[PDB]
Amino acid sequence: SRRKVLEEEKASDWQIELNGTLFDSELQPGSSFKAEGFRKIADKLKINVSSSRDNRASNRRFQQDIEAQKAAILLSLNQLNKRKKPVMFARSAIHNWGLYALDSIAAKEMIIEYVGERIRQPVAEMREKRYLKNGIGSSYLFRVDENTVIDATKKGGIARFINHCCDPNCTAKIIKVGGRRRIVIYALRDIAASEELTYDYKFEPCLCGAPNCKGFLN
Amino acid sequence: MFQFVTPVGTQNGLKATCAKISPDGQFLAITQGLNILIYDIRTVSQTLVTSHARPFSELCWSPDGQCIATASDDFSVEIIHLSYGLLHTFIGHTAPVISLTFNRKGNLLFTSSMDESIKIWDTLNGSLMKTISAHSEAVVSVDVPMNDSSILSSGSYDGLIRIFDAETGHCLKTLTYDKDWKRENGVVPISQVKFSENARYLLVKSLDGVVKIWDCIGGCVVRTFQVQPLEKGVLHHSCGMDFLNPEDGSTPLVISGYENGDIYCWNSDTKSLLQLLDGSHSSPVMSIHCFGNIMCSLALNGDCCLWR
Amino acid sequence: KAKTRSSRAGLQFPVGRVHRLLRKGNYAERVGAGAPVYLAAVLEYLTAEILELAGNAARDNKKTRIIPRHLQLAVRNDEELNKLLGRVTIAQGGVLPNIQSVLLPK
Amino acid sequence: MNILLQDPFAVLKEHPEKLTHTIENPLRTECLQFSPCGDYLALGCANGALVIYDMDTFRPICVPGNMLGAHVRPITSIAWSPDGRLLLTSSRDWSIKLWDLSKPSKPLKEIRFDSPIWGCQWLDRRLCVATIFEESDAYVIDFSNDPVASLHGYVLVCTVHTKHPNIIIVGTSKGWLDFYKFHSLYQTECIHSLKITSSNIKHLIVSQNGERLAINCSDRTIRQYEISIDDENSAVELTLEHKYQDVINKLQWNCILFSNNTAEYLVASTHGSSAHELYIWETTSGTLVRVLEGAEEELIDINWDFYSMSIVSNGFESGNVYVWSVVIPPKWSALAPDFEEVEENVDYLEKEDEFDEVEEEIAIDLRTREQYDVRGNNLLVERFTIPTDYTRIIK
Amino acid sequence: LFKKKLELLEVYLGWLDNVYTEMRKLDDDAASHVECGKEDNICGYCSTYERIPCSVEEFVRDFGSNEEATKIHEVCTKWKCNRHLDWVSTNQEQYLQQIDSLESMQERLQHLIQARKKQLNIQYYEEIL
Amino acid sequence: MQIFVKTLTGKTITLEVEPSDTIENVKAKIQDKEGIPPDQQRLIFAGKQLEDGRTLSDYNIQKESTLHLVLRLRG
Ligand SMILES: C[S@@+](CC[C@H](N)C(=O)[O-])C[C@H]1O[C@@H](n2cnc3c(N)ncnc32)[C@H](O)[C@@H]1O
Ligand SMILES: [Zn+2]
Repeated sequence: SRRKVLEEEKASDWQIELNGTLFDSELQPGSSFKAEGFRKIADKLKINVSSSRDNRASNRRFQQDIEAQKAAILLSLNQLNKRKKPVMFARSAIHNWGLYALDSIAAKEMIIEYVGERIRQPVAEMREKRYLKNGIGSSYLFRVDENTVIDATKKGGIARFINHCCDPNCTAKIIKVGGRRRIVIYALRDIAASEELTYDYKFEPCLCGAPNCKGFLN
Repeated sequence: MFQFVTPVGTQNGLKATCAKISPDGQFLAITQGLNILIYDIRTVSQTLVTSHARPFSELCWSPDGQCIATASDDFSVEIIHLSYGLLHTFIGHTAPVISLTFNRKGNLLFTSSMDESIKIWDTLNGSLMKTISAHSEAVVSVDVPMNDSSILSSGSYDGLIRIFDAETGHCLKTLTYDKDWKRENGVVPISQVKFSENARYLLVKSLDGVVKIWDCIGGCVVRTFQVQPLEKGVLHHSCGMDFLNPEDGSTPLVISGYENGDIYCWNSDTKSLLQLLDGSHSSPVMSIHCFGNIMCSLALNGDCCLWR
Repeated sequence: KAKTRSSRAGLQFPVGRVHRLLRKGNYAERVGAGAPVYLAAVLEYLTAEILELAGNAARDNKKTRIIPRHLQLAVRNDEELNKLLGRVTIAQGGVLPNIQSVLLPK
Repeated sequence: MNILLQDPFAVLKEHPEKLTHTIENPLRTECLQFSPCGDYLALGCANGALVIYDMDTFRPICVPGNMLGAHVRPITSIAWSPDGRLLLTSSRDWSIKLWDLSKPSKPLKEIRFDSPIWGCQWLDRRLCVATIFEESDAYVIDFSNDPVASLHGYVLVCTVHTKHPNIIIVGTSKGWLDFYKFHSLYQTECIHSLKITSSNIKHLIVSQNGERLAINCSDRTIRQYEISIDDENSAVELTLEHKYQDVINKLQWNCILFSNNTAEYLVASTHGSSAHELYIWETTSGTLVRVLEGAEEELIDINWDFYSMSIVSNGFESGNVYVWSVVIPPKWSALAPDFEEVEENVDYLEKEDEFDEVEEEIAIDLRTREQYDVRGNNLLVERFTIPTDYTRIIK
Repeated sequence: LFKKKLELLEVYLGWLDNVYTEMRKLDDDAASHVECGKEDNICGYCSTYERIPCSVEEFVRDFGSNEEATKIHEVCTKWKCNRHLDWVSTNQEQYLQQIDSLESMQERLQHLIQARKKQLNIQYYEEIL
Repeated sequence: MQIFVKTLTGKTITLEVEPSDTIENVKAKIQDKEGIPPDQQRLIFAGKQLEDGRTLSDYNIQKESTLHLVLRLRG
C-alpha cells in the first residue's frame, strides 16, 4: 500500500503545481459537470488576400466574361460597389457579433456598402414595432433619406455587423450611383489589421468600452 | 423488447459519468474520480490511473481500441494510451471541458468547453488545429458522425444547435433561435445531440425531456418522442440518450434514460413505445451507450448494467 | 463578311491601327503578326487600370465626370502608377495634399 | 455532406483558383500521388525517403521502410491500390517495392532489375506493368511470389486503359504509339501501332471513361485524340482532336493531366526558364481558360484530387509542394434559419394585410446511405485507414 | 504476452542485423576482385556480388584484350557505358543506412521497454492492493 | 404555381409552372422568360442535379420552392 501514499502525494502535488503555473487566470470556482450547474453569471471572467490590383483584375475579367456571355440573352448585372475591403465577422466586446478588418486599410477609403431591403417610413415603423414585440429589440434600420429606409434585419450584407462606438474609425456617406442613393462606409482614420470596425450610429445604455465615452447610444 | 444479462458494474466509490463500449463490442470503459475502470466481455476488470487534477466529465474510445481521451475540469484534456500510459496533454482551453469525440480515422479530436467555444486538436502531433467560437452560452455536446467525418453538430445551453465543418470550421446551418430572435422565456438548453448512422438526420434531447429528430437538410423537425406525463421530462443533468440501429434492423430505435432509473425504447418510424426498464428506479440514468445489438446503461451512482 | 481583328481577341483598342503605326513608325524592318495584338492588349489594360482609379476618385468626390484632377489623384495616390509616370506633369492636375509634421502646430 | 449543406454556387467551381498551402519538405520532392480518395499524399523525397502526409493536417503520418528495405535514391513512381491498402513504388535504385500499409515498417515484397525505372502501374489479383530505362519492352511482374516476365526505338511511358483493363498503351522514344492486348498471362500481341511525331513521347494520360487521350511530345506541342475501342478489344482508332502549345515563347511541358470523368479540362505544367505557371485549357473547343499563378519556380509534377478538388504540384528549385484548392467563404446567412443575404438593395412589395395587425408521417430512412455527392464523386468505396504507429509518439 | 511483444527486439538486434552485415561485408571482396583486375580503362560493373562468385581464374589476364566483357564473372559493363550507374560505387551506403535504421529502432525500442516497465511497476502496485 | 430560380449574379426569377410540367418544360419556360437556351444552363436542387429526361414532379417540387441555376460557362 506504499504506492498509494507515495504516488498520491507525488502526482497530486506535481499536478496542482502544474495547474497553478498554467493558471494565469484568477482561479475561478466550479464543481464537476454531473452537478446541475448553470452558473449563468452576468459578467464572464474568461476571454472577451493578395492585393487590390489582383482583386480588380479578377473582377474585371469576371465581368468581361459575363459581357462575352451576354450574347445569349439582363438578370446578370452586378452590384457596382465591388471595391470592398476584406472583412470578417466574429464575437465582439461592444456587443455579441462584430466586424473585424481582415487586412490593414488606409484612411479615406471605401470599405463596404450597407445593403438591405428598401421600405418606406410607415412600413419601417410597423416592422420595428413588430420586432420589439418578438423580443428582437435590436434595430438594424438605416435612413437613406426622409421617405426611404434600408432594413437589414432579415436580408442584407455583413455591414449589419458593425457596432456603435463613442469613438469611430469609419463613417457612412450617401453616394448616388445610377441615379439612386446608396450608403457606403469609408475609413475615417487609418485602421490596422484584426481591428474592430467602429462606427457612429447617430441615433438621436452604451457598452461603449472607449477611453472617452458617453453612456448613451442616443 | 431486449433482455437483460448482468449488472457487472462496481457501484462502490464516487459517482460515474458515462460508459462507452469499445468499437468492437468487447470492452466497457467506466469512469470514477481520477481513475478508469475497464471491464472485459469474459468477466474481469483492469484499472488506469490518470494525470488530472479534478473529476472528468466524459471519455470516449478510439476506432482501433488503443487510446482513451478524458475531459477534466482542470481546463485540459488528456489522451492516454491503454497500454503505454498517458500520451498527450491538450492544455489550450480556459474553462472546464465537457465532451469530446474524434472522427472515423482518429485523425483530429474535437473538444467542447465552457469558454463558449470549440477546439479541434491534432491527435498525433498533440498540437491545436482550430478554434470555433460560435456560442454565447455553455457548449455541452459535440459529435462528428461515423460514416462521414466532415461535419459536426454543437449543442449549448441556449438552444442553438449549430453545424460546423471539421475541415475549416465555419457555420453551415443553425436550426434554432437564441434569446435575441425569440421570446426570451422560450429558450430550452440542449443536453445531448447525436447523428443518425448516415449523418442525414440529427437526434437531439433538451432539458424538457423532449427528443426530436431534425432533417438537417431541411432544418425542420420530423419526429418528436416524449413521455406523456411530465414527471421527469423536466430534468437537470445530462440524462443520457442514444440510438440503436440493430444489425439488420427494420427501423432503428431511440433510447433515453430520464432522471429516474428508467430507460425507454421508441420505434423511430412509428413513435409507438415498445419497452421500458427501471433500476435492473434508484437514481437518474447518467448515460447510455449502445452498439450493434447491445447497450450499457449507467445511473448517477456506480449503478451499471447492460442488455442485449 | 469582315470581322475586325481587334474583336477576335476580346479587345476594345484597335489592332489594325496599332499595326499600321508599328509598320509606318520606323521601329523595325518587319513587324510580327501578333505584336500589335499584344501591344494593344497591354495598352487597354493600362488605360483601364488608370480609368478605374480615376472613376473611383470622381465618385468618392461626389461628381460623375472624370476630370484632370481625378487622374492626378488616381496616379499620385497609387505606388506603381506613380513610377510609370514619375516624370510627367498632368495639366490642370494640381498637387497632392501634404503638410510636413515639423510645421503642424503643437 | 458539408457540400449538400453548402450553396451550389461556390462549391461547383470547375477547377482550383487560388493556392492555399505550401508544404515544405526537408528533402527534395520528386513524385506526387494522392490516395484513391483525397486522404493521403504519398511523397517520394530526394534520397529515397518516402513519406505519407495526411491532407487533414499536412504533417507526416507514416514513413514506410523505417525498419528496413527503404529506398536510397530518387524515387520515380508511386502507384496506389484502388482499395487503399497496397502501395507500389519504384526508384532509380532499380528496385520495385510493394508495401502493405497495414505493416509499414518493412517492404512486403520487392524485386530488382538491371536498369533505372521510369514508372510502375497497377493491375488489380496483383500484377504491375513497368517501363525500364533504355529498354524497348515493358515488364509484367505478377509478384504474389515474385515472378517477372516480359512482353520502334524505346519504351518510355506505359498506361493501361481505364474501361478495358486488358488494353495497354505504350509510347516510344521515336514517335510510336503501340497498343497491347493482355489476352493472356505472359503472352501479349499488339493490336495497333502508329507514329504521329518524330520526337520522344513523354506522357500518356487517358480520361476515366476511355473517351479521350493526350500526348506530350518532345516537340513543344500537346496532341489530344478521341480514342475509342470495340470488337472484343480489337477495334481501335484515333481521331486528332486538338494541338496545344505556347504561342508566345514556345516553352516545353513537364507534365499533363485531365479532369475526372469527361475530361472537360486539361492541366499542363511548363518547363522552360521563367516558367512558373500551370495552364488550363478546355478540351471540346481547346481554348485557354485559366493560368494557375501561385508558385515562383519551375513546376515538375501535377496531381488532381476530385473529392477535395485540389491541384498539388512540387517545385523544382526548392522542393516544396504547393496546393491550389477551391475556397469557400463563410456565409453569415447560416447563423439563423431565416437569414438570406442579398448583394444589392432589393425592393419590397407589401400585401394589404401587413398594415393590419392580426400526424406528420413523412418518409424517414436513417439506415440508407447516399451514393453520390454534389460534384459527382462516388462515396461508399472502401477507404482503408493507415494504422497509427504509437512507438514513434512517446518521445 | 509481453515477452512475445518485445523479444522481437532481441531478434531485431541479433539475427537480421548479422545477416545484413554479412551481406554488406561480402561487397568488400566483391569490390576488391574487380578493383585489382581493373587496376592492372573500363568501369567494373555490378552483378558480381550475388553469391560473391567472381567466377574467374586469373582476373588480370582473364580480362585481357582477348575477351573484354567478362564472359565469366559477368559484370554489366562492356566499356565506359552509362547504361547502369555502376552501383559498385557507394553500394555499401544502402546497407549502411540499412544498418543505421537497425540501430535507430534499437535505441527507440529500448526506450519503449522502459516506458512499459514504468507502467507495469504501477500495475503490480495496484494488483498487490 | 410559382417556383424560384436563383441565378449566381444575384437575380432570382419567379417562374410560373405546374407540377405536371416536365423539367424540359421548365428549361423552356426559363428560356422564354429570360432567353437563355436550355442547352447552356444547369439546374440544381437540394444538392442533386436535376436529370435531363425526368419530370418536375419526380423531384416532389411544390409551389414557392427555390432552386439554383448555374451556367455551364464557356469561351
Ligand atoms: C447593427 S446591430 C449590431 C450587431 C449585433 N452585435 C449583432 O450581434 O447582430 C446594432 C444593434 O446592436 C446593439 N448594439 C450595437 N452596438 C451597441 C452598443 N455599443 N451598446 C449597446 N448595444 C449595441 C443594439 O441593439 C443596436 O440596435
Ligand atoms: Zn459609450
